[PDB]
Amino acid sequence: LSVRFMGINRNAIASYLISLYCSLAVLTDDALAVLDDVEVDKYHDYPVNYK
Amino acid sequence: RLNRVNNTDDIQVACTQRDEATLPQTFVDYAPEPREYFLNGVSTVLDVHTRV
Repeated sequence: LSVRFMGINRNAIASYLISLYCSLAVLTDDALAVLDDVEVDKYHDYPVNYK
Repeated sequence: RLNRVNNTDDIQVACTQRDEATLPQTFVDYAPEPREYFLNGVSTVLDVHTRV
């Protein structure tokens, strides 16, 4: 990450440039797996019998 | 050489408020052809007799 001064405009406003450089690499295919179609809105109805 | 400023009324400054208003641009100008002062001489020749 880097921060650089760019200058002051005629409205007396100073500008700063912020930049972050990055990337991602997967060296072998078997290092990553994904499970799809996961449903998160289902709740179980359990029978109850109270004293 | 006596240099001088010749745009006294064109040097613009602004009184600022609590806002993001634009600011004036300005510069100071000099007289293109200033007066140059040159020394004058008061001189005389004095004669003295060698015998005296």
